[PDB]
Amino acid sequence: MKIEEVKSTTKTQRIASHSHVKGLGLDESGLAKQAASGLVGQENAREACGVIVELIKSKKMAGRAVLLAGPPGTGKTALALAIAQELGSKVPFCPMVGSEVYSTEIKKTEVLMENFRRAIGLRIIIQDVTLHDLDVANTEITDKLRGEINKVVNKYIDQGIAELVPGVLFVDEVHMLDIECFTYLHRALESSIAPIVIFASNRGNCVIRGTEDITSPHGIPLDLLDRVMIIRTMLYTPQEMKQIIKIRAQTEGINISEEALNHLGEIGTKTTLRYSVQLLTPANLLAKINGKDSIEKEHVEEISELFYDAKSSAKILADQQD
Amino acid sequence: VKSTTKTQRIASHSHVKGLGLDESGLAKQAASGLVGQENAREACGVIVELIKSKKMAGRAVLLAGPPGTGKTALALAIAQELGSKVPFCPMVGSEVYSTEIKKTEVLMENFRRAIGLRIIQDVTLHDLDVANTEITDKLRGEINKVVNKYIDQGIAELVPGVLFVDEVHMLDIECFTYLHRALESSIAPIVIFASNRGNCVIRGTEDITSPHGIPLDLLDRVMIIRTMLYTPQEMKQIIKIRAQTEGINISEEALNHLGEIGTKTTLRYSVQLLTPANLLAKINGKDSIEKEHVEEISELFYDAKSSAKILADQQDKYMK
Amino acid sequence: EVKSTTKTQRIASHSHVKGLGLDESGLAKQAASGLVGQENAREACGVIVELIKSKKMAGRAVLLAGPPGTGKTALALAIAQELGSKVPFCPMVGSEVYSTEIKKTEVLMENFRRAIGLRVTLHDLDVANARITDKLRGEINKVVNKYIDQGIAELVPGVLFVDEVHMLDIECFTYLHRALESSIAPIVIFASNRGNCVIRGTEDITSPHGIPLDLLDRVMIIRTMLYTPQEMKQIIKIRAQTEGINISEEALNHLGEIGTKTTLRYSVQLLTPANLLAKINGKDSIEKEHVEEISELFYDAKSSAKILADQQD
Amino acid sequence: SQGMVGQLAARRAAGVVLEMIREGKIAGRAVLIAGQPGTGKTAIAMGMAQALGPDTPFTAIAGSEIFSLEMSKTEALTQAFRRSIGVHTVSLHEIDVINSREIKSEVREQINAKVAEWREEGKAEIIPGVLFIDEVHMLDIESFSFLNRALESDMAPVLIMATNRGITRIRGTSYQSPHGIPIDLLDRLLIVSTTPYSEKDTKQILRIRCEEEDVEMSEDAYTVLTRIGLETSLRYAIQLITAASLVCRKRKGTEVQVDDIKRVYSLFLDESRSTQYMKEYQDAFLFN
Amino acid sequence: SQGMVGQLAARRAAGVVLEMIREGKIAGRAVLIAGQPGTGKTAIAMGMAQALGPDTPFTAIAGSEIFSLEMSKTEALTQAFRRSIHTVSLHEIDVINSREIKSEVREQINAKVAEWREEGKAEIIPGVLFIDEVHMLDIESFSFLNRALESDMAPVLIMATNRGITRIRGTSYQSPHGIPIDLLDRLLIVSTTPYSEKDTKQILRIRCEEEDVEMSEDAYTVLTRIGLETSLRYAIQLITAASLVCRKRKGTEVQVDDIKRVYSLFLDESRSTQYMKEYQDA
Amino acid sequence: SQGMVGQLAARRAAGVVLEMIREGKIAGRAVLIAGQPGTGKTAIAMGMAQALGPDTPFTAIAGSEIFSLEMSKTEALTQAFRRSIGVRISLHEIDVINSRTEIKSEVREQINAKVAEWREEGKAEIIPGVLFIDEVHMLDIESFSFLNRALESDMAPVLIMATNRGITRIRGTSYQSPHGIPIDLLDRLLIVSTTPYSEKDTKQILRIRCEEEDVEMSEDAYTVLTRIGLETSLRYAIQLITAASLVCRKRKGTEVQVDDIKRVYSLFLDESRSTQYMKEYQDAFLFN
Ligand SMILES: Nc1ncnc2c1ncn2[C@@H]1O[C@H](COP(=O)(O)OP(=O)(O)O)[C@@H](O)[C@H]1O
Ligand SMILES: Nc1ncnc2c1ncn2[C@@H]1O[C@H](COP(=O)(O)OP(=O)(O)O)[C@@H](O)[C@H]1O
Ligand SMILES: Nc1ncnc2c1ncn2[C@@H]1O[C@H](COP(=O)(O)OP(=O)(O)O)[C@@H](O)[C@H]1O
Repeated sequence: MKIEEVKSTTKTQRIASHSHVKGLGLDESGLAKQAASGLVGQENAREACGVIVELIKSKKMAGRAVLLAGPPGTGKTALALAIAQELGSKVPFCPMVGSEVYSTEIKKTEVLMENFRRAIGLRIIIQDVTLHDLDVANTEITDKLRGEINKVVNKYIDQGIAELVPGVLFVDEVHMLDIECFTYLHRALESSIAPIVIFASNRGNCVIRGTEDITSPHGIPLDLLDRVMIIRTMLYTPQEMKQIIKIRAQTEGINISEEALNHLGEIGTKTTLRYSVQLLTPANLLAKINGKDSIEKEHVEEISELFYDAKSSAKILADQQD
Repeated sequence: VKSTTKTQRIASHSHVKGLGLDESGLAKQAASGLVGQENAREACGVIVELIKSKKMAGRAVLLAGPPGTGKTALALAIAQELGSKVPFCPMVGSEVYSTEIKKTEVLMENFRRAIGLRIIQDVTLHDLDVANTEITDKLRGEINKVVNKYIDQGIAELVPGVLFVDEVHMLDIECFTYLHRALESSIAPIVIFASNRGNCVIRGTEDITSPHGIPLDLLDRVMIIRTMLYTPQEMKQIIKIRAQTEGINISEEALNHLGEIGTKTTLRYSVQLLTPANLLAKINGKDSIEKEHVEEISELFYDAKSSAKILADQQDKYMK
Repeated sequence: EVKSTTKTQRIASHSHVKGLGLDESGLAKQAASGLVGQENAREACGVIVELIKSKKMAGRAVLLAGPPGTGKTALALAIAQELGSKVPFCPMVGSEVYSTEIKKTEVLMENFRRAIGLRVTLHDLDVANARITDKLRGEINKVVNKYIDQGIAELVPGVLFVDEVHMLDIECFTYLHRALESSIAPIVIFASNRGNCVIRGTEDITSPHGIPLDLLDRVMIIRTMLYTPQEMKQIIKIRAQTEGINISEEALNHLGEIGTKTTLRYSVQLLTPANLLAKINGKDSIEKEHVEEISELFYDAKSSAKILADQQD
Repeated sequence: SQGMVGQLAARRAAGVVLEMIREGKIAGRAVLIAGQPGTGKTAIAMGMAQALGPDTPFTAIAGSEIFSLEMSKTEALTQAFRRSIGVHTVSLHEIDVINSREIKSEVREQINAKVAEWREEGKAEIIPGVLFIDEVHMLDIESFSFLNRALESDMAPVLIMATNRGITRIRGTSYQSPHGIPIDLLDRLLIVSTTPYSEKDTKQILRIRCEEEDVEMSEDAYTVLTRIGLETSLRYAIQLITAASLVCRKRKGTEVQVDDIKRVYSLFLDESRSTQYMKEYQDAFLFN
Repeated sequence: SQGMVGQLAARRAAGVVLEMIREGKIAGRAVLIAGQPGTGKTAIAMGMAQALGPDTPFTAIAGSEIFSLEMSKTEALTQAFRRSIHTVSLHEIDVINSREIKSEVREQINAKVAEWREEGKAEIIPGVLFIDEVHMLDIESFSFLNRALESDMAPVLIMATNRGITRIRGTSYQSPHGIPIDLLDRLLIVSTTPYSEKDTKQILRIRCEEEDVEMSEDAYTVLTRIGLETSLRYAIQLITAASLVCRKRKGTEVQVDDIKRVYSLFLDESRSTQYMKEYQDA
Repeated sequence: SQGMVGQLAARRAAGVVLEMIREGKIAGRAVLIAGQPGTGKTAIAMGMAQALGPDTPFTAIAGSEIFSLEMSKTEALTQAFRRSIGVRISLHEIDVINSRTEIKSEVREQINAKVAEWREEGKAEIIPGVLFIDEVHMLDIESFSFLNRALESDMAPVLIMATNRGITRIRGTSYQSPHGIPIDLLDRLLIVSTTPYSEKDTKQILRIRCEEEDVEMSEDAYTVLTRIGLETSLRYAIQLITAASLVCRKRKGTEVQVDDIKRVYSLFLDESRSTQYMKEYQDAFLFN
């Protein structure tokens, strides 16, 4: 039950694509700005998350959750990150994909019960620490140990010594969790130490995983879909899309001409924003091989010829096969 | 005796005392509780005389007919008249599916109970199975060797009873084979199935289609009997017999209106509105049930089909 | 140490096959060493015999694609004949892998050991060295690699015939893909008479002959063609001779159309029962009368089920 | 009265059912409450618990609650009936955790006999509770079989089941039945139907919840919101309120104005629009 | 004669099969008897048991009988072959020395039997096995028979079936009679044809004799006519229920009037389904 | 140069991927080499193995090798990643040393922790290898989940995947994705497309394979042998040579002539004609 601020696991790769996101960048009465704290555009959704920030601070988020529906490449992990940033002072953030719960060497209930405990922290001459660390300091995980640490951690707050900072749990690809996983969450979201759960989905009316006749919105059950607050994200304009790319290049230390964003932006409009942003690094390295400081439009047209997006490459192989 | 016989199942059949046949074998219009349904009543009369004359070696009986047409009632009738204190065991086919107990233990427990020994103490083979820990097949062969010996010694007589297996189309291919094997032995009771379904895929093969959901191995050992739906004039006669046995006073007109629900939904539904209709009359301080009441229950409570009619039909416009 | 419980019951219908009847040139004589016709495929087997003797068959298999009853096993048995004297031949059907008392990997890995012999098969060295398990598999092979090193006894690999290849699931193919890599393997000769089939155990992947592409590439395919009524009579005439059955010249003509109507396997099966019916009437040989009767008494498989479905109507 | 609004049909029907419970004539029946989602199916069940007694046990377990890996389905259902039977008074599952500590099934049958003694003793006294199984079509024939064995008991509670489904495949088989319940049980059920709320009924409901969350509101913002409720869903309107005050009280309005309800309606969507936006994007992406 | 009637084709075909049994040439084969339900498939198989010998073991297991939750399939089938081979069969000896059976106690008895047999003290004689509705078996069980037929002491297998092309249970392929093609190339197939009107009458005339029940000539042509219309199985059922009605009114012997009554009371599967498919649509 | 022939597109893109490996920027990605069968997907992958190191480990495992009888999928996959991780002053190599019979998770963390000691010690050094998983659409969501838990590792090797299928239902799900890979992973892949070999490219390849069995050949032979190669498969035509020389050497010809190639082309078929003939016969008896 020792406190370990230093001992932690951080997925560098997951924060790295959102290193620039510093704050939801809302001001005044929650009014969004065209560009603030790294974010750009998405004014509608950015304003709304500003409200959810308030419901959390004012303790109104009683057993509620958040759902961010929208096409992929629209700033959904970014906003959920910013909400973790906006609650302030290094609140935990645990991004996980829905398809991680299907693992052979560990039960599904452990994979979720784990990711929750990584997202609730305790700032306790003081050092912060997550509930999962107090479990690993507590090689056996038991249902008895859970309530014990919940009493031990909550006896400290109830002593007034301890304050609980609950973080954000981001579950992407929510339509891949089966019923047994949602019913596990459904009781965990009832607890008083739980974090905020922020789901995310780009599918539509999805049948719940399993042989289920039920057709449900976003593949979530009806009983849990009632405690959800839905927020929509919209596709990025070519002009906005460029201003996103310009911010990643600045954060990587990559010098890129204007015409290279004008072209690199349009490929984003075609495939996704995630595809375009990935081409920066491989473009830069090819820019080094030809001994240039900055990425010329020749380098983007070149990388664009070598590497493919999944949505086209597979299209080729099926059709060339046919 | 363990006195474990169920009563809440036969509660809807308290009035059925006999098959109500004359000496010749032609049905009377109503006697010993039964009403109409003469054709099946006469046929059961023949089945009664093959059981007593020991001609029912191996054979079973099937009562094929729509729901709420007296299938269970006719089975219960035969047992009482055939012998004094002859056991009747109703069971639905869907009872074999239980997690806390194997299918064989479900079928056998009912099979053994349907059989009783007249020593004088009458007791079912199953009481001797719980009288003689866990009851395995070794224990059953032993009792049958110690029971076939007692009767042969004159000390007791074996009275075989009735086993009614409703919803036969829900027993899988494994349960039947367990029955067929037991139905050939000598101590078994008379097995009476019942079905309201036509050709059905036999549960557990996903390709075989046989009548009523029974294998052809066993279907050639069954004597089929049909039952026809009750007329509006017979419908009103049955409900009056239940209203009496419940000690309920019903108005003559309301007995007509309750009969039409019989023709609309089922005889099992109309009979089940008696009790709740009576209590609504007690609320308004009446002795009998008047037409206001039956028109009141019939708009408060719903039969199964109409309810799903409402929801599913609301479901097309509810969602788009 | 040897009871040699080899499938004689299985090869009983191939007693006449003595070899591939090859000629001095690549072409082989029209009729020799038992075989008749089917020349094109015969010549190819003549090539496969060389690549085995010249040790070029490393890793490769043989696939005999063709309609049923066109001489697949007979060639595969002949190939075991040409590769020297008394070389193992272990015909197995693909659906033998599905067994309750045995893992699939056993009965496959087992038939493979029955087919590689020494100067005594490697399967004999597991019953003789029995605690046959995979631990003991890796031990006697190296314990026998030593004997070839010493020259005390020489390894002759035989033939394995896996019929109905489309019935082996994806796990069995991956197993053979392993053991066909080792250096003590025999020549695996598959046989199939179906086109594209969903690979058993995948329910979505379609491949030629029901074989996975990883293994379907190390295979040399050889087609067989159906027999003419002309040739088909000669084969039936050959089986009668080897069974001591005197047959009328007219009956072979009426027993050659019934073949081309159904199969060659069917017509050969009608010989024995036809002969006994002639014994009933005290005849020396089979007259046309008899085959006129057995054709009425017994049925080929597909026609019988043809009748019952029409009786379903 | 007591938070009911409208629903007079089911409320009355529920009234009748108490009488067969009071008169001891409910043995071998059940109650099924059929109707669209969130039309007070829970409430009507909660109601009968209250009106039937001062200390009647009550349990609210869903169908999908049984498909968890915590224990068997039977254990989960057994624990439900055991909890919903009261015998101060404390339930039988309450007693099981004392006289046990999982539970050995021997412990259960052990406590059962001892309880038949104290009840027979005349010191301890038994009272049935109410079990409510929402979303009942999730259960399967292996769990329905358990209920019929459970209702046959003498100390059994009253079972009440809810559902929002018409003809459906009986979960666990290949046949269709009304409400996804086996036909052996539907001929014992008293089915009670709840109809969707009217316009005035809706307004009264929100006005009760606002009191519960101390939120001032204009008559225009009250009836603009009720309009939303009938157009989309009642559980949506009730969601917006707390989020609506926080915008109004942001600019320090305190009394919610129609502007805020127009605003917050534009920020958080409901499940209908959520799908249709996804569905539109899906098909235009499938386009070419 | 075993009171055979008709079946002129299958009866002869069965006769030919006995010769390859007597001549020691049935090794590596089996007999399949295809035909409609109730055309003496068991009887024709019972016939060959009789004519082959006075003490030949005969065993009747149905195809679906293997699906037992009591024992696995292999015990179900192994116990069949063992049971079908003064004089006694192996499975009967198997229970004595196994005073379920221990796997070692079978192979034990086999070695002991190879001594007394080779000794010249005891003699083994193969019997006949009959597996009705063989299409019920699956590839897991078909594999067992081929391994089982290889034994020297194996019986002759006789399989019945009333189905044409059918999905081989356990796979996704369609084979005639639901038997794998590796096995159909070993079978001797015999087809049993439906009975004529005259053939039917003689059958029912025998079973009335079997149960001591008289009938008028009109009744036979009526009862036989019912036989052809619905099934011989049904008509044979009506008799015992017929006599009990005729004996009811103190008639001497069954008349057409009683075949009339017993007909309108008990029904066959054809009318039972139609008088219920009418309700099913409605 | 260096045996590679054609594939000029993929050869260059493969070149860039080395740079993200050398510059330490491959972490959290992988390479997918999409392309029809027999277009040198293994070669281009093996080229990265050669071009990147003097001792770089390399493993070539197909997808279907995971569906094995004698181990779990986790076991088989884990042993792959262990083997493909180099170490010298591979991890799976040491595991038969510090263990002895099987390997356990506690045994692994032992050798892994001990290796964290000798690495930072300055005495032992670790270098990642290259894992090549051909036929990747065979894998399922239980195996893809393992990779995402694997590539996050500090000494994880570079993953290279091949495949020849477009949309597929992800084995293990009810969902379709391009290349049979989950969408959570495809947003982390660098895709390379390999094009089918041109005519001159094919001829050059055969000329190398012939040389390998010291099989000489006439010019018309190559021109004819290439035509079959472009017409059927590069993997077929290479099969004929070995068999071809044995016919030429049968008539002591000394050098393969078109008569042999026309001959052996007539004796050993290819998968295309093989099926067609089956499918022709497959229909006729089916017609009846
Ligand atoms: N409004 C934004 N401001 C800053 N970065 C953004 C914005 N929208 C998208 N991005 C960037 O685009 C990438 C995709 O993040 P996200 O859209 O959440 O993934 P997905 O679209 O699959 O949910 C990240 O680099 C994210 O920071
Ligand atoms: N012939 C009959 N005469 C009088 N009451 C009958 C008769 N048959 C059935 N009943 C009664 O009618 C009601 C419904 O019929 P029931 O036999 O339960 O239906 P099912 O046909 O499905 O078995 C019960 O109260 C039952 O006792
Ligand atoms: N070329 C041949 N010459 C003579 N007899 C042959 C020839 N090929 C096959 N036979 C015989 O004809 C029958 C056909 O068996 P075969 O077709 O080879 O097996 P399969 O049907 O599995 O392909 C066997 O009796 C076999 O010995």
